Amino acid sequence: FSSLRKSLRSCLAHNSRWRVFVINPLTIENFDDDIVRFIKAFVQRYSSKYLHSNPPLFMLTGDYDLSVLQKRLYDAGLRCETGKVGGTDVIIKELFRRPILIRNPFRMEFSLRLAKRDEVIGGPQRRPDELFLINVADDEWKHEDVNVHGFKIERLSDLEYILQLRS
Amino acid sequence: FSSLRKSLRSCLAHNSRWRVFVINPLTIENFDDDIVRFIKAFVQRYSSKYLHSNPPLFMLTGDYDLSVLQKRLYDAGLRCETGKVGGTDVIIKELFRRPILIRNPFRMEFSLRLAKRDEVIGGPQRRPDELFLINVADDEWKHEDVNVHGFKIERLSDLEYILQLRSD
Amino acid sequence: FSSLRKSLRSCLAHNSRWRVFVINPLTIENFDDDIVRFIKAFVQRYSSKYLHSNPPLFMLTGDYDLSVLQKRLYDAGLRCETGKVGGTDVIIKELFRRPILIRNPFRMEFSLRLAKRDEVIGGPQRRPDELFLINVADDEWKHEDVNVHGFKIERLSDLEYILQLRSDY
Amino acid sequence: FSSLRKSLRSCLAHNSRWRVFVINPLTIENFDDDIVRFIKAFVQRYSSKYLHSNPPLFMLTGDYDLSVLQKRLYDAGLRCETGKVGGTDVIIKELFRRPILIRNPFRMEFSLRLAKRDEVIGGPQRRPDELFLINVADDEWKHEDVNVHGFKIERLSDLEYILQLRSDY
Amino acid sequence: FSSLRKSLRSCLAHNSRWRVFVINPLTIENFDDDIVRFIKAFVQRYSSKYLHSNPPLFMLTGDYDLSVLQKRLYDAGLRCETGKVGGTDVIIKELFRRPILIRNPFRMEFSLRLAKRDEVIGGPQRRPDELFLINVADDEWKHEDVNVHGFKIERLSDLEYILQLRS
Amino acid sequence: FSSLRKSLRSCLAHNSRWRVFVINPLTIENFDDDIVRFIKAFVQRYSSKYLHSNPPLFMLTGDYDLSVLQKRLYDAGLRCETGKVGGTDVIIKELFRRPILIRNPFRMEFSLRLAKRDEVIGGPQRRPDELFLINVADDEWKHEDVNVHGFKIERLSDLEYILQLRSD
Repeated sequence: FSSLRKSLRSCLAHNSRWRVFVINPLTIENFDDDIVRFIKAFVQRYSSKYLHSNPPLFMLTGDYDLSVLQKRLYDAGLRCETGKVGGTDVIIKELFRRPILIRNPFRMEFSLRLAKRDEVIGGPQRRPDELFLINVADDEWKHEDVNVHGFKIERLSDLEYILQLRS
Repeated sequence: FSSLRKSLRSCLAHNSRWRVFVINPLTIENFDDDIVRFIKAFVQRYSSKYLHSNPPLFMLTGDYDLSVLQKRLYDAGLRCETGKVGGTDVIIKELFRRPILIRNPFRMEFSLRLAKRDEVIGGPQRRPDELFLINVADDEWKHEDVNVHGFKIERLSDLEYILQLRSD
Repeated sequence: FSSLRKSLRSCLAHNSRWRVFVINPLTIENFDDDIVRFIKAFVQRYSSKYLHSNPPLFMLTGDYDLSVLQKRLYDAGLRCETGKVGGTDVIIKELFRRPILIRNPFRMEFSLRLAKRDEVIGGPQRRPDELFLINVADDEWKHEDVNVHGFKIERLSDLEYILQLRSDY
Repeated sequence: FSSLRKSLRSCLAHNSRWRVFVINPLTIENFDDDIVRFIKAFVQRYSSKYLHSNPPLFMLTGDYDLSVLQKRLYDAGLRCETGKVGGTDVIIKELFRRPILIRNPFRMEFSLRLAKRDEVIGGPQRRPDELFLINVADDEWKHEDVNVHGFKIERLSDLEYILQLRSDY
Repeated sequence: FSSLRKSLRSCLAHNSRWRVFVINPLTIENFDDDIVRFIKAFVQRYSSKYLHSNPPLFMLTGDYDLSVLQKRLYDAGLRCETGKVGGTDVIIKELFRRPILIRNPFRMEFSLRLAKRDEVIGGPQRRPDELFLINVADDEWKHEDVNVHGFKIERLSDLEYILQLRS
Repeated sequence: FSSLRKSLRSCLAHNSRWRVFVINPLTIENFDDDIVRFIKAFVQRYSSKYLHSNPPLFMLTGDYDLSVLQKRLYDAGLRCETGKVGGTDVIIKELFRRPILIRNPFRMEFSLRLAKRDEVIGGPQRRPDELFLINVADDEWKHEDVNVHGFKIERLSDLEYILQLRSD
C-alpha cells in the first residue's frame, strides 16, 4: 500500500483533470457508514477552488438505492448531478457538462456527479484520463491509451491513505 | 498518544469549522487549577484571527459551578457566551449565533461558548463536524456522518500534546 | 540505472533546447501500447509553456506505420508536424521551423515533430544539442561537438524513471 | 537544561507580553561582572522593535545597591524606569505604564524596569503572564492562573542557553 | 577531488570577477574532442547575464593552432576575442577591454577571451583575482596577493565535477 | 576548534557594531604573505554594504612597518584611515570618526582603520563591543562590560575557519 501511495502523486497534482471511480459495495465492510464522509473529504481537497474545473464521477454497481445517499449528502451540505430530466432514464450530455462558476464571491453549481453503471448506456465524447476500479474486474471503458488503476481493499479507510487524505 | 497527535493534523488545519467538546471533571486530577490555562491557550491558537469564524463549544457534565469559572475567565481577559436572557433557562438559538467581526482594528464580540449539558436540551440545525469526548462514553449527538474522537486521560497536560498546544 | 538518472539533471533543466530521439521498436515489449502515454507525459512536462520554444523530434527506424499513431495522438488531443505537402516526400525546411505562439490566452501551433528516418535525407543548419539513441548503435548525425547518450532497454517504462516522468521504478 | 530550553519555545514566540524576573544574587558566582551583559543581550533580542510593547521588569531581593548598576547601564547606552519621584518611596502606576514610541525614525522612551522587591508593596492592575524565579522559593504574586517558572543555577551563563541567547553551553 | 569541489564554493559565488586559466594539452587524453563542450558549459553557467561583467581568459601553451578552434566555436555560436588588429601580433589593451551590453533585449559583444602565452607579452593593469593552472608548474603572474589553484588531471571530465558543471 | 566557531555565530550577525583586533606577528607562520588576503576577505564579507556602517580596527604590536602594507592594500584596491595629519603622531578624534556614504550609486570613503598600539595613547568615548586578541595576553582596554575573545593560533587560515570566511 505504501508502495502504491507515492506512485499516485503525479496523477493527483494536476488542478484540472477528469476522474472516474467504479465501486462494488458488497465486499467492503461498514460501507453505508463511511461513504458520505469519504466523499466529503475528497471534495474539499480536490474540488474546492476556481482552478478545479471538472467535478469527479462516481459509479456504483449492484442493486442500490441512490435517493437516500443523495438526501444525506444534501443535508451534509453538498449538491450533486445525476443526469435525469424528470423521468426514469439517464442522459449522457446532461451528465457530462461544465458548471457555472463565479470567482468573487465564490459560487459553484455542483460539486460531484453520481450514478449507477447499468443505466449509463454509451460512452463519453472525451475519454477519461484516470479510471479507478475498486474490486471490479473489467469495464467497457478500458483502453490502451487510458490509465487504469485497480485495487482490492477490505475497508474504505485504507484508500484514504493511498489518496493522501490522512496520515 | 504519539500517533494520535499525528492523526489529528488534518482536522485542525481548516480555519472555519464547528467544534464541540465534552468533559467530565470528577475523574481528572488537578482540574480547577489548569482548566483556565487550557482554554486560554486553545483560544489564543485556534480562535484569535479574522478567518476563524466559528468559536468552539465547551460542555461540562456533572454538578458544577459555571459562574466562578466565568468570572475567572473575565479577569483573565476573555468573554463568553452562555445563552441566558435573565433566567435560568437556556435559549438554544441564542447560543448557536454568529458574532460581530471587524477586520481593522480587530475586535470580536465573544471568543468561546460555555454550557452545561443537562441545561442544554435539544439540538442544532447543523450537525457538528468534530465531537471530542474526554472521559465520557455515550452521548445523544453521535451520528454516522460526524467525526467522534473519544479519549481517556488522567491529566490535562496529556491533552495539550495531542492538540499541539505544547512542544512536549 | 540510478546514477544515469542523476547524470541528466543538468541537461534537462534548461527551458529552450533542441532535442532529438532515435528509437528501434522491433526489440521492445508492449511498444504499441505504451508509446502514446510516453509522448503525452514528455510533452506535458517539457512542452507546455511559453519559455519552451523548441519542440522535440522523435525518429522511428524500421518499417512502421505513422498514420495510425498520428490519428491516435489526435484523438488524445495533440498536434504533430510531419513535413509533407501532399506528396510522399519530406521537406527539412518545413519540418525544422518555428511555431506560432500566443501568450495570452496560451495557444501553440504544434507540440511535437514526427518522421521516419529513411525518408529524412539531409541535415540541419544548426546541429542538435542532445541526441538520445535508444537501442540503435550508430547514426550519421553523431559528431565531436554533440552530446550523445545511448541506452539499452527492454520496456518503455524504464525510460520514465531515467528521465524523471514517474519516480517509482 | 536541554530539557528546559525547548519548553520555553512558545512562551518567547509572542511579540507583546508581560514578563517578570525575580533574582537572588548571594548564591550566584561572578554576578556583578555579568549582570549588565545579560540585560543588554536580553534587551537587544526581545525589546528592540516597534511590536514589542511592554518592557520587562527585573526585581532583586537582598541588600543590593541599584544606583551603580543604573549608572553602568547609562554608560552602556540604556535607559531605565525606577518608579520614583524625587523621594525614596516607590510608586506603582509610574512603574507599570506604557511608553512613548515613534515608528520612523524609531525611538523609545525607556527600555527596561528595575527595582528591589521590598520597596514594592502592592499589586498590579493585570496579573503577569510569566513569572521567572531564580533561586527564589516563594513569592506573593504566585497564582493558579499565572505561569511560574522556577530554576536553580550556579552561574548566569546557563540561563542564556536556557533562554536562547547564545548557541551552545 | 571531493575535497576540492567545496573548497572553491566561495570563489565562484561572486558574479563579477577576473578569472584566468592556463592549460597544457600534451598530457591530457581526448582533448581536441572535449575542449569545445567544456568552454560551452562554463560560459552557459558563468557568462550569460547582465551582472556577469568581465568575461574569462583561456591561455594555451605549446604549439597549438587557434584558428580551427575559433571556427568551431563560431559554428557552435560563440564569438571570441583574440587581441589582434592586422594579424601578426597581440595587443594587451585590446585583449583586456570591456564589452558592450544591453539590458533589454540582452545582447553581448563577446563571451570569452583566448590566447597563446608565448605571444602574450607583458602584464595587465589590474592583477587577477583567481589564477588556475592545469598541469603547469610555474608562471610569471604568480604573486603573493593572488590566489593560485594548481591541479593535475588525466581527463577533463574531472575538472567539470570540480567546478560544479555536473554532478 | 569546531564548537569555538559556533560560539561566535551570534556575535557576527549584527550589521553595525564596533570591532577591534589586536595581533602579534612574531609567533605566526607566513604572516606577510597571507595578511592582505585575510583582510580582503573579511572586508568583502562584513564591510561592503550600506548598513555596515562601522568599519573595523586593526592594531599591530611590535616594531612593524605599516607603510608597505598600506601601499599593498592600495594596489589591491582598498583605502585605509591611519589617523595622521603630518605623519608624526596619531589623533584619536580623526581615527575614530564616521564615514561618508552614498546609497545610490554606492561609494564609501574608507573601509578599514589600521594602526600600531604604542602610538595610540588614550581611549575612546564609547567602549568597544567586541575585542579580539590573537596571541596577546593582557591589554589596557579590558573591562567587565566588554566582551573579550582571546585565541592562540599558528597560521591565519585557522582564524579564517573560526570566523567563517572559508568553509575549510
